[PDB]
Amino acid sequence: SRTACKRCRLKKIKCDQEFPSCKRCAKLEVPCVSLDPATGKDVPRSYVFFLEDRLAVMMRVLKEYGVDPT
Amino acid sequence: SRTACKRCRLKKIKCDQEFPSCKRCAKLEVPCVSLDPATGKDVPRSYVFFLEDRLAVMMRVLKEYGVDPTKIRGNIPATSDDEPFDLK
DNA sequence: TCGGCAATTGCCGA
DNA sequence: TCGGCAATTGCCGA
Ligand SMILES: [Zn+2]
Ligand SMILES: [Zn+2]
Ligand SMILES: [Zn+2]
Ligand SMILES: [Zn+2]
Repeated sequence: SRTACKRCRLKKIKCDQEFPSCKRCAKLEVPCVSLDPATGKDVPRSYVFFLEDRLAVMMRVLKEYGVDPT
Repeated sequence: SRTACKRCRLKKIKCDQEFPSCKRCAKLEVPCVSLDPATGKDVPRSYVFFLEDRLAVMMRVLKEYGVDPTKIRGNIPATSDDEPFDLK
């Protein structure tokens, strides 16, 4: 209940709040993202979670190109 | 702001939305920690600070080597693909 | 540090 | 799909 997603908020319907993409959206396989009330832009249910994810992949790629913790 | 630090909410005073710390926290000298909406967990705002920095480096680097914008897993617009446990 | 009302937002239910 | 009200909130003033 702390923060309901793009889809549910607009659908105006209860959001089961699960990480990282609430069952309702999971079930249907529609990406599940949160929504920035200020900007109106789509935005991930979880910033750190997105960051931690982002760098990982950044890192792996960097590794295949030879590098590291730069 | 729907972000107002664990401190501020408590005290019930107006959280000063900057990174790696909101104004009072700083002055009052303390660690500025945000209660992550979704996950519900604590998140020191700085931890995000640095973590943001780390993309930064990463983006110079990977760009240098001849790269830019990466495929992920958690995600941003109602137009990326979705998450699945374990697997990508 | 709080009472506490304004905004905000979850979500019934039809 | 949504009206509209419950429940949360940010945070003022004391
Ligand atoms: Zn949802
Ligand atoms: Zn969802
Ligand atoms: Zn604060
Ligand atoms: Zn703070």
